[PDB]
Amino acid sequence: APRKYKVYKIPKRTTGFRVIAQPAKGLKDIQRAFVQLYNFPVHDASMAYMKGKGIRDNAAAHAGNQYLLKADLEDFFNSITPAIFWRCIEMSDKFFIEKILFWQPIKHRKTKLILSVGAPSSPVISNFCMYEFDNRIHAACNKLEITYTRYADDLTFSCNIPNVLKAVPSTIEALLKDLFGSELRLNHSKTVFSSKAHNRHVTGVTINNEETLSLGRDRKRFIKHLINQYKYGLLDNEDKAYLTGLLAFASHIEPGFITRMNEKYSLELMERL
DNA sequence: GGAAGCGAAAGTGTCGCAACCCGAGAGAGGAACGATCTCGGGTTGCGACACTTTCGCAACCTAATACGTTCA
Repeated sequence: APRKYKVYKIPKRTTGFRVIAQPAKGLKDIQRAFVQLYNFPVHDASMAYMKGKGIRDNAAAHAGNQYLLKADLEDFFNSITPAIFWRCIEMSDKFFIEKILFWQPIKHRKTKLILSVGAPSSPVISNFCMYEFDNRIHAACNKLEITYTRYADDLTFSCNIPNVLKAVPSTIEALLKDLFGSELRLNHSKTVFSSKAHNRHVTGVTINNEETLSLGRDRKRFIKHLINQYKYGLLDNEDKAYLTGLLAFASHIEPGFITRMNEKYSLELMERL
């Protein structure tokens, strides 16, 4: 149900906590069944929370560009409400859909209905809400030779032609106010411009100055200190599993790094882990 | 959304301090009746605070889960 959620805190990698609301099991299954019953329109540029297309593809969409820009939607999930969903459906019996889809974080606000990050159905509705937003933004971008993707609160644009992304921020805002009234809003504090002169990266994947995806020198040094420790067996159980997971991540994003690590010490060492 | 306590921002009220008036009063200095100089109550102005009010920061999480990573 809308109130059938459980709230908790998960910490942050630097300081502070984040508040999550995982649904109950029965409504979890009900919303999964609803997701299966009707598939929602989704734009290709939304390379997040879909089969196959992962972080690597979203970051590689901008590999072959030298000027990078992006903005972060302010309070993405919690802004979506019944009105946004139904306007999106109309633009292209219904009360139980409202009940199943949404969350009520306040005991008194029966109408304060929003998507939670925990909800397994939240990704599908989030992608569905911006089907025309992505349509128009990508149409404009490709009209001006701009590659645009969105990793779920990370609207990324890239291009090679100088002084074109400058108008893109404003564009975004305008379109937003046409589509979702004035409810969902951008985060002007996070908007970042970068070039081949600074530290570009999309969704955590670094983009080096040679138009290839990379783990970044930071990690490439961190999980090689970890490997040098494993060489002398100075890790632990959880730490060793952490190194294994990080090596798997580096294999997925930058297989060349794994090959070079193998050449560094051996093949059997990484088969062991 | 927001408790508990605290403080910012703003607005209104208090209240010394000053300015000024208006009678009194001993008595110029020489001519009587007394200019001037003061001693007081008392009223009004006038701005520096002092108090009153509202806003807004952000604690908390009967309903989870519990191989390791990444990423919203």
